[PDB]
Amino acid sequence: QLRYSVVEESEPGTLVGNVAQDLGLKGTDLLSRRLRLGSEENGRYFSLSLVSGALAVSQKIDRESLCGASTSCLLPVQVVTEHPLELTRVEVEILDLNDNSPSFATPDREMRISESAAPGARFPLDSAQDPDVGTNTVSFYTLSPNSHFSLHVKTLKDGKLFPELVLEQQLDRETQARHQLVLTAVDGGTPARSGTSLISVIVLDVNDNAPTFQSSVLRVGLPENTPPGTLLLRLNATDPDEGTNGQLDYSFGDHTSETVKNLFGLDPSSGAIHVLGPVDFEESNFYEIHARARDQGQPAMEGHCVIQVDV
Ligand SMILES: *[C@@H]1O[C@H](CO[C@@H]2O[C@@H](C)[C@@H](O)[C@@H](O)[C@@H]2O)[C@@H](O)[C@H](O)[C@H]1NC(C)=O
Ligand SMILES: *[C@H]1O[C@H](CO)[C@@H](O)[C@H](O)[C@@H]1O
Ligand SMILES: *[C@H]1O[C@H](CO)[C@@H](O)[C@H](O)[C@@H]1O
Ligand SMILES: [Ca+2]
Ligand SMILES: [Ca+2]
Ligand SMILES: [Ca+2]
Ligand SMILES: [Ca+2]
Ligand SMILES: [Ca+2]
Ligand SMILES: [Ca+2]
Repeated sequence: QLRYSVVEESEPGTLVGNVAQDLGLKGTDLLSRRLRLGSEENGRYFSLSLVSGALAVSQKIDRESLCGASTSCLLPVQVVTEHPLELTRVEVEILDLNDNSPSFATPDREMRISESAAPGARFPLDSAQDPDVGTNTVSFYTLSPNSHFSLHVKTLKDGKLFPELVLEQQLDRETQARHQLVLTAVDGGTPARSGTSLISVIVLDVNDNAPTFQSSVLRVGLPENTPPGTLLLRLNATDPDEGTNGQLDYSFGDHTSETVKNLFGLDPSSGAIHVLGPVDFEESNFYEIHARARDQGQPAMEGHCVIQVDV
């Protein structure tokens, strides 16, 4: 019947269409036939003038509030003229404006990812929203430049987008236990509007390290008259892992000779090796002690140090 177009968020007084002209009403016709909007509801957003006969915007119109996520916003108004009483249907289309920015449910997102996460692992992300319609809604996502993750966007169901993290390289807590990424959602307007979500990846610890002694092989010498209680050497094994995965226990090799165990005694905690028995040149000119640094993680890791004792 009567179709006009008006831009969303237009200021009150904005022209929409000439009702009087498109109906054949000129001058006194507007009064004699009583030009009029249908009900009080029709005049909420519009006003029909008795002077110009033009349909204008009464109150600022928000397209998102009226039609929401509808494809086309068609606002029906009722124009009444008397003698003869004839009613005219007028459909005013509310053109969408790109005045809404992509929104996330939460400004920040935390992810607890294990250090043993294999490449190809997919981690879902919160989807953004843009109440605008057409190209003005969410178009694509971007992920801040990193060295471990990749961004993949899957469009499911009705064409809405669901972003997810794709692990490219294996994480390592020993290098950095945290990664901060910025998920940015962008719409397809000109100019484009965006919104962000701060993703902080927490790398959980995994026992992926074995204890390592300061030296692979140590050679020391003690006099023939070394008294009982004398410290030979204090072992030093390091483990970069967190918590119990980093704590270690010292011990001899499982097949260490009984002679060595009767002569020497190590403190499993401090790693201090003491000579406790007698030694001469005749018994043996040398002893080869096998040290071991057992981890406390599951599974347990271990390092090894061979100590050569000359006398
Ligand atoms: C124990 O060793 C710490 C680390 O030493 C380094 O790492 C080991 C695995 C070897 O490769 C060694 O050659 C390196 O220098 C030292 O930082 C630390 O001071 C040592 N002592 C104690 C009491 O921790
Ligand atoms: C999100 O991205 C848009 C362009 O895509 C920027 O204009 C905005 O400032 C924000 O960085
Ligand atoms: C997304 O990220 C931007 C920049 O990282 C922040 O400024 C914003 O508040 C949101 O957290
Ligand atoms: Ca709006
Ligand atoms: Ca809009
Ligand atoms: Ca938008
Ligand atoms: Ca690692
Ligand atoms: Ca680790
Ligand atoms: Ca370890």
